[PDB]
Amino acid sequence: SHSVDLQWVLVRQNSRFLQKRGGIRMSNDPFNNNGNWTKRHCGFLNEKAAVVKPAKGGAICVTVKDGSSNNKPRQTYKKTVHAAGVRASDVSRAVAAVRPDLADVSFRRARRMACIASRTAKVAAARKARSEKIKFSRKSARAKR
Amino acid sequence: GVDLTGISKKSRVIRHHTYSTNPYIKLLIKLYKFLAKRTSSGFNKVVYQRLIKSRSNRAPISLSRIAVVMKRKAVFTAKSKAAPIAVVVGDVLDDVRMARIPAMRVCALRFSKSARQSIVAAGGECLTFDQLAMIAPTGKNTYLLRGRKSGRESVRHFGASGVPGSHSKPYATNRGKETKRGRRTGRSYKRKAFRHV
Amino acid sequence: VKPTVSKAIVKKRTKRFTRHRYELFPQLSSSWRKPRGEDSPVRRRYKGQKAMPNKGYGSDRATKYITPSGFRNFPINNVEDLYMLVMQNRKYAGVISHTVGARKRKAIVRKAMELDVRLANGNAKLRK
Amino acid sequence: AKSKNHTNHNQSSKNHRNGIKGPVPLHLHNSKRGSWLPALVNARRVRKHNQKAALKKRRERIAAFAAK
Amino acid sequence: KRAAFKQQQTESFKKAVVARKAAKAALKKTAYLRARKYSREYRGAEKKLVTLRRQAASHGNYYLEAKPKVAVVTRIRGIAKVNPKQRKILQLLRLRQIFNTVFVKMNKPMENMLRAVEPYIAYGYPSLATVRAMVYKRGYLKINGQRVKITDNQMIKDKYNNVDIVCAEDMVNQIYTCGKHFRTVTHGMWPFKLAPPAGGMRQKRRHFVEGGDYGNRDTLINRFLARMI
Amino acid sequence: PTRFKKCRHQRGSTFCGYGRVGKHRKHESGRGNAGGMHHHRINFDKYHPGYFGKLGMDHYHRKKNPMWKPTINLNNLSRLIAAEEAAKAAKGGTLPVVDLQSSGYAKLLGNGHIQVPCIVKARYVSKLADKKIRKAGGAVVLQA
Amino acid sequence: KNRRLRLRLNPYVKRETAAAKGMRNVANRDARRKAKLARVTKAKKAATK
Amino acid sequence: QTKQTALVRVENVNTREDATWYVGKRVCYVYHGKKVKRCVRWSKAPARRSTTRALWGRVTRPHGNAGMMRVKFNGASVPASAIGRRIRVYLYPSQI
RNA sequence: UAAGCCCAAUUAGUGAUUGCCCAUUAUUCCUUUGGUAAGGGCGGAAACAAAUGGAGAAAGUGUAGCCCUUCCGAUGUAGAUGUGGCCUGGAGGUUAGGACGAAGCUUAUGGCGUGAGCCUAAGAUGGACCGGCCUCUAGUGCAGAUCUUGGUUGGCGUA
RNA sequence: UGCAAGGCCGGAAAGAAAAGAAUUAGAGGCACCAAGUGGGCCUUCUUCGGUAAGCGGAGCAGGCGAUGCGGAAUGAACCGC
RNA sequence: UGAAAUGAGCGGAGUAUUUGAGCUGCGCACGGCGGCCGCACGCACUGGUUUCUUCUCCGUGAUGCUCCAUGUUGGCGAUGGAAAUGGGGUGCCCCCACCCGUCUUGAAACACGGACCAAGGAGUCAAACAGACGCGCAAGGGAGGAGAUAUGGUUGCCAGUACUUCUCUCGUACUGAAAGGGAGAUGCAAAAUGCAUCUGUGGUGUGCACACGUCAAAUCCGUUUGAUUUGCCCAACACC
Ligand SMILES: [K+]
Ligand SMILES: [K+]
Ligand SMILES: [K+]
Ligand SMILES: [K+]
Ligand SMILES: [K+]
Ligand SMILES: [K+]
Ligand SMILES: [K+]
Ligand SMILES: [Mg+2]
Ligand SMILES: [Mg+2]
Ligand SMILES: [Mg+2]
Ligand SMILES: [Mg+2]
Ligand SMILES: [Mg+2]
Ligand SMILES: [Mg+2]
Ligand SMILES: [Mg+2]
Ligand SMILES: [Mg+2]
Ligand SMILES: [Mg+2]
Ligand SMILES: [Mg+2]
Ligand SMILES: [Mg+2]
Ligand SMILES: [Mg+2]
Ligand SMILES: [Mg+2]
Ligand SMILES: [Mg+2]
Ligand code: NA
Ligand code: NA
Ligand code: NA
Ligand code: NA
Repeated sequence: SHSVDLQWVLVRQNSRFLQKRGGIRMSNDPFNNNGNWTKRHCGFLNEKAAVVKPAKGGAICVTVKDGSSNNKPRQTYKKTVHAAGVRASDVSRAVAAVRPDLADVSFRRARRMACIASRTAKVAAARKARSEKIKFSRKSARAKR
Repeated sequence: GVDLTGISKKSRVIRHHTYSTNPYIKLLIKLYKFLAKRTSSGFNKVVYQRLIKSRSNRAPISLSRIAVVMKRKAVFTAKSKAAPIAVVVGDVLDDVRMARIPAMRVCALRFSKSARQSIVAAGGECLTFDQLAMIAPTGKNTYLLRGRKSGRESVRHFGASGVPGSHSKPYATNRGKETKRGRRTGRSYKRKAFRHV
Repeated sequence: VKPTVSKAIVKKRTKRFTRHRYELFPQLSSSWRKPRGEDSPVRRRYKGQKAMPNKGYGSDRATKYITPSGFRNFPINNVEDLYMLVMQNRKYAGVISHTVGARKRKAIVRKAMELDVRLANGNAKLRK
Repeated sequence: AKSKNHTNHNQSSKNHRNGIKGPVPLHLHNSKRGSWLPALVNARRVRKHNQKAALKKRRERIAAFAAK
Repeated sequence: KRAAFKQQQTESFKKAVVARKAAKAALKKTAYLRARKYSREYRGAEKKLVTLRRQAASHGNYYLEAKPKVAVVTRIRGIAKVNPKQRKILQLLRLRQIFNTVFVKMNKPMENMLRAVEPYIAYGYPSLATVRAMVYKRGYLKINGQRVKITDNQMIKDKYNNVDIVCAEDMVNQIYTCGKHFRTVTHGMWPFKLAPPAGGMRQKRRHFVEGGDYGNRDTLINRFLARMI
Repeated sequence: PTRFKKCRHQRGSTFCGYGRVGKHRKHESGRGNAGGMHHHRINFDKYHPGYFGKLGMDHYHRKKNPMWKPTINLNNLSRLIAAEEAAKAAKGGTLPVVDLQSSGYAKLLGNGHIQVPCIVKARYVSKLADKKIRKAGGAVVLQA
Repeated sequence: KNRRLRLRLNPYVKRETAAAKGMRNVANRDARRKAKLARVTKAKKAATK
Repeated sequence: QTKQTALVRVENVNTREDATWYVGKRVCYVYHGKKVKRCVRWSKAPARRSTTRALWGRVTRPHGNAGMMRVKFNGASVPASAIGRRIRVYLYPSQI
């Protein structure tokens, strides 16, 4: 009954997700593929949405809101995980199955997720190699249950 | 330097946005800005211009006035053709001086509850501007209508009341006071009721 | 991460617009105040006086707000702030707020290193 | 404290800033009040007849359109 | 694959491209023919005038030259200290800036306007080379209230929407010969904004006859304007 | 709100929109309506004619309850009738009864066309209203 | 002063330029000058006679 | 004065036709500082290292009828301490 | 044998018709800003992981202005108006930071903005509070009033 | 059947020819609500009173006020802009 | 630095092409002189001639919405108490450049206030009215005072919020000093309260949109953008 146009008119200038820092308007929205505060990228607001997220290992998850269960927040978003080695064009096609106006940014985001996974592995390896040579008087271990 | 004396006198104040805080008015302005720029119809352009206007410039219209003008148009209209949709960018208010009105389709920004009841009971329909943009995207077979402004009590006060030919109401809280000198021929001159222009 | 290349940054003016005769009085700050005096030489725009700001000094919109590194500064206060700069990392660089402690700055720098997000005021030893 | 009496300096420039506005056209404000009374009274009767004839003509036009 | 509306757009765009190319070729051919005719006309007129002068001279008679129909007027003074009548005349002549130039008809109503603002303007009788140089190098049209430099004949054709004005040679012919569309052609143009005369001026404050600049220089305005254009 | 007033825009102007020559002085034209017959006469005469003088009789101890006499017209009589009663009302049959003094009115005036016939109980009435309502199939019953 | 713009505005400029070159040819110039002087002198003499 | 352009008087250049020959030629003002800073071929030619410095420019146009020339220096104006001092006008870029 | 006065040139009876130097002016180029501004695009176009072309694309008064293209204007006392313009103390929301250092304070301490200002850095400063954004509110901005109060000061190691 | 007036129904319309035979950086009207002004001073010409005055009083129009910039060494207002 | 090279300039072809100058034909203009003579060679035949003078002819949409990203040759920089490039500091040259705030026609003024710094320091609040703009409702709008009960409860939150009104007020009618009166249209008629009917702008001129057309221009052929006739004319405005 209350459309995305009306909701955007309501929430465009005030929103917990709008981060106007300095003079830049970014977005804390978890379902934003961009960080840009635009109606197309406000995924928490649109009836249908899709966002590219990382997963354990090199896997890439696509979180999709189809608009079928928008009134039930526990069922609004469904995650589908593509295993490591997935083509960013395949991820963009999975996104465009819902939002054809998000395919380019979804391809770019999938490529960025793969790059981040590889760079994180490399940085962690280098950090471990450096830390192997230090005394480290204090180590904290969380108890198991 | 270029001699441009009196070049700011040519410029006029044109407003391309609304002072209104209504999100639904903003939605209507968005839709009809799109329609006015992407369609060749002048109806969309006029509606878009009137949506921007202020409340005082969107005067209310009455159901009796709508009925009278639509009857004047319905005569001299072929019986095969349907009656136009009466479109007003403003408010429609009921008239208790007209009890019998025909079945008309009316589009407006707001209907009073009595006006909506009267239009529906006469057999008509109360449309919104999104419905009008849906059924008549270019505004074909529409009667664009406007409300009356000349009878407003603010308008009746404009101008000096003490100059010849002026019948404006003075700003006075007491009606008995301010009636003696300048209003009566006996009490040292009376303001002339007529002046040739 | 390398920033996105742009046209050469041209500043119309590098000198700051300072208040008239602020050097003669320790009271007066150097911040600009418009001279409204009737016989003010700066207001009358004499030849040998200091200039007043106006629209003509505005900088090119293509290269406006860009720091010498080529990035635009976005203030950040925690690790979760680094995730809106993930996709536009060649446009924006994070600036850790001044009052963020060293304990939190360690985590912020560690996360930004893996994310390949530029920090304008991280530790200089990392990222060379 | 002797001051200056009167001058017309700058008055024409002020009048021509928002320039001398042209007169109202002769088809507007053509009121006949104050004119010769007998002709006015005769014209009133003529206009009465003209208004009645206009009403009759509109009625005939409506009837013809209904007929066609 | 491509969506149906995109395919429709593609087909219509291909048809538009081929039609635009055909129109460009047709306008080029029309401009060539018109320019050829105008050049032959100018040459024949010059030769006829020469022969008439020779015939008049060989028998002791005189040939009276036709009074010039077009004048070229440039503003050689600034915008300070101008009386209201001169200001109004210059505004109606569209000389609102120094070194602004216009083409006017040299009839009685305009000659009496020029005589009243003589101290501010230098005018004369333009030549074909002067008119062509002003149109080709300093030619700007008023398209949607904007000063648009003349870069091809399609802009001229679209702006004037006249059969007799489709090319820069059409505009030059109308201006030079004071045709039936002189007012249309000149009013559809922005006033020419010229550079100061290289080599300087003689005297801004005296008439050309007096040793200055502000009078009517006859055909010497071409020498004056060559250094300005 | 103070943040919207002109005092905030004039911080640094040193005159606040009153000029160097004329200045903002305390009372430069008198206090209140002083000088309405001299040095404010043009204003008083062109904007408030009739202000000065006397007119009419004096009504000592005017009680406005005795003079109470609101009016209603014939075309407005449907405001005092319920919708369903006006649905069944017709000339020559049973008609709704309107009590004007209970509805807040004393006189029936009779301008325009009466939309629904009825029986109007009124303290006062106009001759045109009485004639029109009798023509339309209604009636007026005097009340007190 | 630009070939592209001048040829766009005047397709006949390539022929006017060729005419100018032919006129500026020295042999053509001298032959034309002597011929023109001969014709004009002959016509003037025939007119007076 | 406008410090962006400098006036240079060359020996035996006393006509505008003479000054037109030098248009486009390279121009050098040689001075010295107080400390030995970096130069061209600081590593290739260590013999070049000196307190000697040079500011380069080009001849743009003649000035007057008496053989003066206007000179524009690279990026920055020539110092006012160079006024009345020696300038080198080289014969390149050659056009002959 | 003017560097004076009256007249006349522009490299001088050689062969044509611009000697040269100085503007906040003209012409043109670049950038800004504002239009009674003028237009385009805005139904993601197809494709396209990493290791090893890129990004963005907002139906929009005003922003880091939705993007692109085009044109024209831009000085100003008194005065008017505008500003997703700056700044201050509290209030309602929201979102953060702090004893791994809060406010305050210091600065050849840089960066950003035409500016009001904002931000970072450092303190060999401090020692517990406090930032951003949306709205609300007011005892909300100082250079000068023979301004008020406090401190200091040259005269002066003088009379 | 004439006049005068208010209409109605036609007709024609270089929509204004040719004779030097206009031009326009020409959106016309129409409100509303307000502020500063209300000591002015300089010229070119015209002008009055005064022996005159960097004196007093007018007309037309420009300019200072309110405004810099280039030039008359210097100068509110002169020249250029 | 070719990330769409639009070129007389690139890339393909071709050896031509037309356009000037010669020199000429016929008729016509034109010029002597009164139908003849002339004609510098105008105009038409886009006349002929080709004697010399020129090159001419084709070609690439954007399936790129926007922005950024592509040479050469040295010098310097191979991770340093370094090479650059910007910013900052201090001196110095050559140019500019009267002291601020005021009042004033006119201030750098021999006009008045001006040793320094810190803190403080000046369009406020209320009432009446008007106009602009926002919002609610509309021939109606709205209270106020006060009661009720969530709350007859709670340190507090809660002096709030929720609810109610046969009233009151401002409108929907106005005039006259009062006594007093008290506004529809049309038709038919002309009654010192005339009748009849009621789906209706009292009339006229000028006037959005919309409806039939009609022209002109441009079109990717779908149209769109201008004008315009007629109808109804909204809001207005002018005469009745
Ligand atoms: K002053
Ligand atoms: K009358
Ligand atoms: K712009
Ligand atoms: K906006
Ligand atoms: K202070
Ligand atoms: K001046
Ligand atoms: K009420
Ligand atoms: Mg009324
Ligand atoms: Mg700190
Ligand atoms: Mg003069
Ligand atoms: Mg004021
Ligand atoms: Mg005053
Ligand atoms: Mg795609
Ligand atoms: Mg934008
Ligand atoms: Mg300004
Ligand atoms: Mg001011
Ligand atoms: Mg306080
Ligand atoms: Mg005064
Ligand atoms: Mg004084
Ligand atoms: Mg003095
Ligand atoms: Mg009333
Ligand atoms: Na700066
Ligand atoms: Na001050
Ligand atoms: Na002392
Ligand atoms: Na320095």
